[PDB]
Amino acid sequence: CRQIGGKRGVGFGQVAGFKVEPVAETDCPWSWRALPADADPRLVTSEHARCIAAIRGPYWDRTLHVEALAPTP
RNA sequence: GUGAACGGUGGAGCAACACCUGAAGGAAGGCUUGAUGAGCGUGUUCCCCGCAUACGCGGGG
Repeated sequence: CRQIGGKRGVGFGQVAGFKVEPVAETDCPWSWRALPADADPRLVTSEHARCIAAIRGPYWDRTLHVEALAPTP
């Protein structure tokens, strides 16, 4: 990976570096994420709200958007 | 398939016009380039100082 974010053709968001480290099971919430509407209520927090959003793959593909429980950036 | 992928902040524009740094102000008042140094006396063994180490050398009044 060289760049992150959008508009990478104009040189934006060039990644200086990254580190990948293990963390405890209860310490990391991976659920801050576009989740389906029938998701587990343990996984759903107060930040997650219903929207027309992709939960997978090409997140820009409006034909693949579903009724999702997603948080807000 | 990083809600991505695609996308020029561009084109034009006088800092410039006018405007006297200088009007006035004493380098003055005293002062031998001539002085100084360049010529006129003593008539024979006697005190001190060093090198030596006394055989004598050097100096000194």
